[PDB]
Amino acid sequence: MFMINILMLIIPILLAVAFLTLVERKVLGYMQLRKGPNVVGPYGLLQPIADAIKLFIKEPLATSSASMFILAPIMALGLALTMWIPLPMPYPLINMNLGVLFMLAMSSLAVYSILWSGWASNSKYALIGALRAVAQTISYEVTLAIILLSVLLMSGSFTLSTLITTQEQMWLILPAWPLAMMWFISTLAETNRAPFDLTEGESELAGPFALFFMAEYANIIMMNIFTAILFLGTSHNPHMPELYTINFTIKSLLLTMSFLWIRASYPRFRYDQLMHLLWKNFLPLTLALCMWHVSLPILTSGIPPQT
Amino acid sequence: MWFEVLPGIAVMGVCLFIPGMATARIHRFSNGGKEKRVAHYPYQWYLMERDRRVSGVNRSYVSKGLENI
Amino acid sequence: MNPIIFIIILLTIMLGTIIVMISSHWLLVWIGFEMNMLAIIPIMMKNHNPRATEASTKYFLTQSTASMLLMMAVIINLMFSGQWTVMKLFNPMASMLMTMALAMKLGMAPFHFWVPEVTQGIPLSSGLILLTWQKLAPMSVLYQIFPSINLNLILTLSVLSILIGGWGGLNQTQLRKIMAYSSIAHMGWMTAVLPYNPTMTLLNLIIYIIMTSTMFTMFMANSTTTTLSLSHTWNKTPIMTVLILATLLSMGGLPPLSGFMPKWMIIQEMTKNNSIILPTFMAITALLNLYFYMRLTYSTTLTMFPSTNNMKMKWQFPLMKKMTFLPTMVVLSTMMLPLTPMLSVLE
Amino acid sequence: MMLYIVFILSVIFVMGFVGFSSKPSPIYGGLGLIVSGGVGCGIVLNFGGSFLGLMVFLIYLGGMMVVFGYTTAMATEQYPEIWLSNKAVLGAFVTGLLMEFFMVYYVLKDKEVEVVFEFNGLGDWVIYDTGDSGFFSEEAMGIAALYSYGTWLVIVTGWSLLIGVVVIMEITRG
Amino acid sequence: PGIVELPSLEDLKVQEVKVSSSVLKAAAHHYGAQCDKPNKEFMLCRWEEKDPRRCLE
Amino acid sequence: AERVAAFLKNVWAKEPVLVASFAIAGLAVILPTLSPYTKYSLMINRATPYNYPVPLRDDGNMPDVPSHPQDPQGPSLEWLKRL
Amino acid sequence: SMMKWNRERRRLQIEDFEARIALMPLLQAEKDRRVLQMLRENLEEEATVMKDVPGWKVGESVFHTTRWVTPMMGELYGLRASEEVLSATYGFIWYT
Amino acid sequence: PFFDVQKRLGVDLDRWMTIQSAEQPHKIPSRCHAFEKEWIECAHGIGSIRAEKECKIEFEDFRECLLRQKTMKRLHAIRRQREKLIKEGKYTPPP
Amino acid sequence: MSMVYMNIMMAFTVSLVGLLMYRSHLMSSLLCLEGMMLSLFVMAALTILNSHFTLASMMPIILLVFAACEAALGLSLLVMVSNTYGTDYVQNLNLLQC
Amino acid sequence: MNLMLALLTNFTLATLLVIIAFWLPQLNVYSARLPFSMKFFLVAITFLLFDLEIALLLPLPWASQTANLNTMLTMALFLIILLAVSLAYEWTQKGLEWTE
Ligand SMILES: CCCCCCCCCCCCO[C@@H]1O[C@H](CO)[C@@H](O[C@H]2O[C@H](CO)[C@@H](O)[C@H](O)[C@H]2O)[C@H](O)[C@H]1O
Ligand SMILES: CCCCCCCCCCCCO[C@@H]1O[C@H](CO)[C@@H](O[C@H]2O[C@H](CO)[C@@H](O)[C@H](O)[C@H]2O)[C@H](O)[C@H]1O
Ligand SMILES: CCCCCCCCCCCCO[C@@H]1O[C@H](CO)[C@@H](O[C@H]2O[C@H](CO)[C@@H](O)[C@H](O)[C@H]2O)[C@H](O)[C@H]1O
Ligand SMILES: CCCCCCCCCCCCO[C@@H]1O[C@H](CO)[C@@H](O[C@H]2O[C@H](CO)[C@@H](O)[C@H](O)[C@H]2O)[C@H](O)[C@H]1O
Ligand SMILES: N=C(N)NC(=N)NCCc1ccc(I)c(Cl)c1
Repeated sequence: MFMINILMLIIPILLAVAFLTLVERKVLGYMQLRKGPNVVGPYGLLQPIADAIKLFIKEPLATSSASMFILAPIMALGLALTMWIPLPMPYPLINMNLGVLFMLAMSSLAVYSILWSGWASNSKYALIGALRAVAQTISYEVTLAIILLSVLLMSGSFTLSTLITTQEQMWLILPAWPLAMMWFISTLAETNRAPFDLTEGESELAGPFALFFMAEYANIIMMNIFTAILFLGTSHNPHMPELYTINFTIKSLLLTMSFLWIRASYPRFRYDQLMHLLWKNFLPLTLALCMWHVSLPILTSGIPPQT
Repeated sequence: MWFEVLPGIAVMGVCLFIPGMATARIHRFSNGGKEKRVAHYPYQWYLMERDRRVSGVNRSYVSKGLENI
Repeated sequence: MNPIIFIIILLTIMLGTIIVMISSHWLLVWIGFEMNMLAIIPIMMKNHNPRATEASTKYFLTQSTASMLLMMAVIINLMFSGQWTVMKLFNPMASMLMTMALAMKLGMAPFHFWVPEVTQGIPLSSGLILLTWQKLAPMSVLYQIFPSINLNLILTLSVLSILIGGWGGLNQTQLRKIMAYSSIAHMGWMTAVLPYNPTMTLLNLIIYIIMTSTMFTMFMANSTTTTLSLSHTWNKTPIMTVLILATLLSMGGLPPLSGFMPKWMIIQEMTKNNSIILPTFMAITALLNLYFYMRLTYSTTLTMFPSTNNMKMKWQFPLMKKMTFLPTMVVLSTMMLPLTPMLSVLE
Repeated sequence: MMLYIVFILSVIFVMGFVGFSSKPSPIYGGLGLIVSGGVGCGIVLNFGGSFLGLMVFLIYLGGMMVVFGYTTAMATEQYPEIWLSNKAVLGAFVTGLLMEFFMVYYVLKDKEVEVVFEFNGLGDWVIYDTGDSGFFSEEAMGIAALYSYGTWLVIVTGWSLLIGVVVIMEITRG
Repeated sequence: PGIVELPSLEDLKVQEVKVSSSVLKAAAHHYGAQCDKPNKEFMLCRWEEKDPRRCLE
Repeated sequence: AERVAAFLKNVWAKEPVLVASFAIAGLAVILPTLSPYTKYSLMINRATPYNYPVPLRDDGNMPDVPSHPQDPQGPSLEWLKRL
Repeated sequence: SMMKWNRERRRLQIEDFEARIALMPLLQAEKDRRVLQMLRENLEEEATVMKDVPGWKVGESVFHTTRWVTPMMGELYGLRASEEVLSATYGFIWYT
Repeated sequence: PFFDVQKRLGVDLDRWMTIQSAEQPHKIPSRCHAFEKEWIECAHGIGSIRAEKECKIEFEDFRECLLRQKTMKRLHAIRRQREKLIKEGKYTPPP
Repeated sequence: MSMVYMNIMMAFTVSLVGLLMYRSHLMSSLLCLEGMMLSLFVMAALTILNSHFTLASMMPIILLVFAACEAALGLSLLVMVSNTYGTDYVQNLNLLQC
Repeated sequence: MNLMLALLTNFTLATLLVIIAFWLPQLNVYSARLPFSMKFFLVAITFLLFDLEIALLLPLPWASQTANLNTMLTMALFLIILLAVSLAYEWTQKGLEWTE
């Protein structure tokens, strides 16, 4: 029974990633006064399938270390799917008492796939590009962890389903919209999304490729699902759980679509400029707001329950 | 037109609806039609293990009421 | 270094030591060593050269290894007693590991190899801290765990240090290496008496620190790091040569000078315990140190070495180094023997 | 059997240690330490150390070991030497691997063993606590107490981290 | 060292409350009000004797 | 004072992010001491019964100790209900 | 709004915790008998199994004190089936 | 401590975590709390030289609770004997 | 002792022997130093958790924090060595022989 | 068991996808220092030191449940302020600059 449940999560995640590539292309297209894919299947609905087949029968074009060349994509894709197993939608696949910490711990491991693939590139210049990407990723891990802790001081625990209870009456975006703003931007920078897509930017100044792409786009969906739960909590009715799933899916779709919207709207940061955005802007505010959110429940007598 | 973007969004939305809807219905099927019991702390695990013994069939989700008194 | 940062780093070195000395919990003792080691590395590196980087790295590896062994002893002690109180350990394997860890930190033979190399590679002021202040924290732990220390292990460490320290100094012309090997020998006296009377350990430690500080301060006043450089002192600061002579004879343990006192009292305590062969062997072996102290006095004060013409330019300028506490330290280093009974304050 | 899960994890723990302790290329040594870190978390998890187990992942693996690999790629090795191609590494790896297997064989055969010291071999489950029905995590209560009982621990720890920043900036300025 | 004294299997027998935890949770608040006295007498015994064998009655 | 206001306008123009950070951090340090509600945080935390309330052996000289949970003696949470 | 809801959540936690406190004497009474029954059952089998071991005294304490000592896991489930032991040892840690 | 500043000032810097029978959050007791308490109370104020000999019974009991070596050894004996008899078919275990 | 302590104690010994038997890379010896910490963290956590020493639950975290800070210092020394010679080889750190 | 199954499924699937991704029918018959930059090293180290302070703050949601709130709030703010001081020191010592 449990193995069926795992597959009813793994398979839809990969299908959702496939069709996000179509949605991204069509949303970007219409914001650019054009259409995007509309020939390969009606309204382009077969475009992800054609792309997927094409990439997997392409020539799989020497690695500096075979073990790490293969480890990096397995790590990326395996970790990406793992981040989904504690998500309450409304019931998690695995109900963890410390689910928020688990997601923080697993996400911190994702930078190894960047590091390992840079080592296996066998090229001095690709290793340097990987190290620049790693420095960006760990920099924005700092604010994400501190922002998350600030929010949990209103929730009371590290259990993800408690965020639902915390937002029974009101979305956490209202008491914490300054944190929501930096959290949202931090996720963009964390996933190397525009205007923080410096790996693809700086770089230009088959199956293995597809696998890394699936991992990244799964992370994009997951981060926006996490954002919906963290700040736009949906109400759970235990006798009609599908009502929660519909409302929570719509919010996650809209948050994901706003990632595309933002890509279509702005130029790119310089590397040093996105480092200053973190170390000189977000981190000072995040630290001050962390002190504020430690004090606020105490001074209002609004400390949440431990359980 | 922009509403030709919807079919791809609909497929994506149905793909993301399946995990949550499947988990909830699998939980009811496996737990006698009720929510799966949450036991994050030793006290809740102790009650669940006592429920298993009291059930008479080794299922913590099979409940005995005043009929057993 | 920024002067304010240098002060804060010096205070952190002191704070780490103080934490070790006031702690009743083994974790806080370990933290004190960690904090102390973190703050001392920047003053080993401050002159930025390959020799100072090698010394800082050799020092880091030794102290980090010793701190890991210390934490092992603490955790083994917790497993077999269920408590963290700083006192006798409750497991002989834990006692050996902590004794070995503290011997490594003090640079006792045969864990001594780093002391001459690290001292040579760092500035005089940093060597002054390394060979004096840094002995305080490990010795204060040994002061509290000595009931559970293996007697054979500690006395073997002491005897080896007195031999290695004495022999190692015979081959040295670098003043920092002479002080390093001198330090190793003096540590052996401190630990040899610890099983019998820890008070005498404190007496030896305090007096050693005073004479060691005096010598380093006098080397710093003249910027002398080699024997031959020190041999030019007579033709610049004749008073300094006399002070160096008196202090070296004191570190040699010659009566009627202060440095006789710790050797005198250690021999007494060991004989009260029917230890006769060991104190006699130690006293005779300490003649090795006297030999290479006397060698320095010959080239510094009791003979006049050749000079250089440019030295005349130095005659026209005064000493501007701080020489802080030097007049007090030199008088304590040489003239304290008549006050020996004052050691009871350390009881 | 799953009743020996902690022991099985501990066996894997040792093999990972023999991995990097024989010191292949630091790229592979770093990999061996990461696998041992994950397995070490699993051992801690099975003793009720949920928060402690996840700190190894978050801090030891996601923080310290990431910085180790970052530094290795930048200042030590950029291309790993083929694993076990060196004779001493292969000999040290084989020597440690055989010692572990001989330990594991005997403890499982006799349900005890004396490797210098006496170790029981019935399974670590036997020493576990038999009564637990509190409404909280004891590990969480103990860790949370850092802010009520451990004022002095917070002060010295926080101070040391600030000095860590100051010291490292001094070291590297050169 | 001596022998751990244990009560016989018969001295432990009693009629069980074989209802599930949701039944107990539902009745808990009235149960605490109604059965307070024998319950508190038992808990005093346990915390004073520190021995389950001494509070079987 | 006027020099204080001129300094604040300058930083507000050039570094509004840092000005906001310091203002928020200052409020976090100060407001708990000025808030009339901070005292209830102490009381609510203490009123949460994590472990069992072990009863006292009645020696006949405890008029302030309730005999039954529903007796009047003992702490009341009526202040918490109205909160 | 967050202050009001969290205050209500604290009142709801207290009510939940007081339900546990009401039931704790009953659960404690059951836990005592279950533990003693298991120990007594382990004692019957020891008398049979260690009947002809020279010097063995059945049910002898390993502690000098006569104070009651809480048994560890191997003392209660020492001779029981592996499935029950696994649930008693790792069931809570492994639960979802 | 080498310098007992804590006692001189009355400040508790680290004594609170030195033993497991000290005060704990929510009165959560350690498994060997009663054994540690007995040993500490036996040895209090007489000095470690005397306590090593006179509180040996309390300390041996406490060490048994800590590491459970004798208990595990006894269980090893009973299990080993039971396997022998079952291997010889002389014993059938009850349900 | 319990069976797990055998392997955890063995792991520390393996890493200690690894640390004391240097090869060439200074980084390799730093990894053994952090392996020693890891085995210490696990052994301390197991003892503290099993004994239900509640307040000691924070100790492994403190050990982890301080040991990570020590490792950061060690890594800084390694890069300074690497900047001087172009490698982290310990055979280059032999100037203080004389 | 469930979490172990989930992890094994996720990574086992990832391995399989990599497998077929590398082997499909083709139909054909015929250790120096990497141009070391000190600034990127200091970013990693700074991340590490801030990550260790975050480790110390993670317990805060549980710590707020204490009755010793006076001590707990003072220590929580003290830790965060010291984190801010660390950032302020790095900032004013040009540790956050990418020029030169
Ligand atoms: C997602 C599931 C998809 C299932 C689809 C199953 C279809 C299986 C049949 C695949 C046929 C692929 O067809 C073949 O692919 C390889 C990909 O390198 C191409 O390339 C191959 O041939 C050329 C020469 O022609 C070689 O130089 C090259 O090294 C080799 O890779 C071929 O030019 C193409 O003819
Ligand atoms: C080098 C740094 C220089 C700065 C030195 C600063 C030292 C600060 C010392 C802090 C500890 C002060 O002293 C200690 O404080 C805390 C409250 O604050 C008290 O602790 C109190 O709260 C906890 C919770 O139960 C328990 O420790 C105890 O129950 C209670 O006494 C201690 O009883 C008191 O002894
Ligand atoms: C330098 C090596 C560095 C790696 C260290 C590796 C970890 C070492 C683990 C040590 C833990 C075992 O420590 C050892 O355990 C046994 C178990 O009873 C103790 O007991 C043993 O000696 C005493 C002697 O009176 C008695 O208990 C008994 O004869 C015997 O069992 C030892 O007194 C203790 O020294
Ligand atoms: C660089 C070092 C920086 C260190 C920064 C430390 C800043 C600390 C600022 C606030 C510290 C005290 O903050 C707050 O003050 C008020 C003063 O009435 C205390 O008092 C309040 O709560 C207590 C409960 O304990 C009530 O009994 C009291 O009636 C109530 O007024 C709070 O308990 C405390 O939470
Ligand atoms: N970036 C875009 N949105 N367009 C785009 N060309 N994406 C990449 C195409 C792609 C990659 C993997 C898979 I599986 C699929 Cl189905 C499609």
